[PDB]
Amino acid sequence: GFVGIRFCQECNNMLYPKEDKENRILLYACRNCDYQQEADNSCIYVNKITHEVDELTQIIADVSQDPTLPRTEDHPCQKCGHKEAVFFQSHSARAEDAMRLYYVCTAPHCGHRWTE
Amino acid sequence: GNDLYFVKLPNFLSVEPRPFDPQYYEDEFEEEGRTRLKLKVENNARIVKWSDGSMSLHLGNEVFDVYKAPLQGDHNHLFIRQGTGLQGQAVFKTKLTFRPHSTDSATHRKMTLSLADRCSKTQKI
Amino acid sequence: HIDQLKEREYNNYSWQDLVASGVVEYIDTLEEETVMLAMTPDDLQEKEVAYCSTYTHCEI
Ligand SMILES: [Zn+2]
Ligand SMILES: [Zn+2]
Repeated sequence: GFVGIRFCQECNNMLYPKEDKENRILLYACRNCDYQQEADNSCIYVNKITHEVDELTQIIADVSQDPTLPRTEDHPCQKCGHKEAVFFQSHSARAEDAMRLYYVCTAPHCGHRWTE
Repeated sequence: GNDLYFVKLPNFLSVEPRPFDPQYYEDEFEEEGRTRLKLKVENNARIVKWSDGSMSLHLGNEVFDVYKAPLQGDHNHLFIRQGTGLQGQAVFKTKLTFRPHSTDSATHRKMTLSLADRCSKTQKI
Repeated sequence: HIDQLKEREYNNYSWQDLVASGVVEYIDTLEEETVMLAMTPDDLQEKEVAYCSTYTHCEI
């Protein structure tokens, strides 16, 4: 998971995490404001050392209209069932050790992407 | 009676929309002035067709040389919209799937004046 | 276009008519990044097992 930025309600500033001494709870106070709002996550800061990223979250569907990008007819979609798909490698910095391919369905109003 | 008879021309070849009539024509206009007068002493028309499939448009002994190139951004219908009927009575004709590509040209001139002047004056005494 | 361009000088046609007719196009190095470019008209635009089948331009 993560933690987000939760913004103040008075000043629209960034809320810090703060432990309530003498109810024993986790709060969110402001700097600029005197705004105390009550936490729910019980989680403050997270850090993925493995930096485990799923690439299918970064892939946009717009790739399919790329003239310069190879086209197959051997992998069909799963939502719609189209036959055409484009494919490319991670195309990312920080690629750990992978030459894994990624597919996008080449049919408008679908933009389904998958990895095999 | 119906065929490709639409003809675009440049600004300097703007032909009058109406026949020449002595009751519609007047003297208003004059290297500088040379290009000025040409607008109405030339610009009724005879698009001559040639054995190679080219066309030449004549408004004098001067010639505009023309090719019947295709068009795809301007796919209209051409029509004689005369004010008579309800709000311009457009009579049907040819469709704008082609229009002329053709050559009509101009020129420039030259100048010359002076560089600097004299100097080194001296007051009396 | 080859017929009009072969008969140039004997008629007023020229390179700029290929530009104006939308036949040839100036492509910048920075736009050449995005073309899917053929290297001969025929040989790259025939029918085989597919290389791209999405060519956008050809070399002159
Ligand atoms: Zn605040
Ligand atoms: Zn699909």
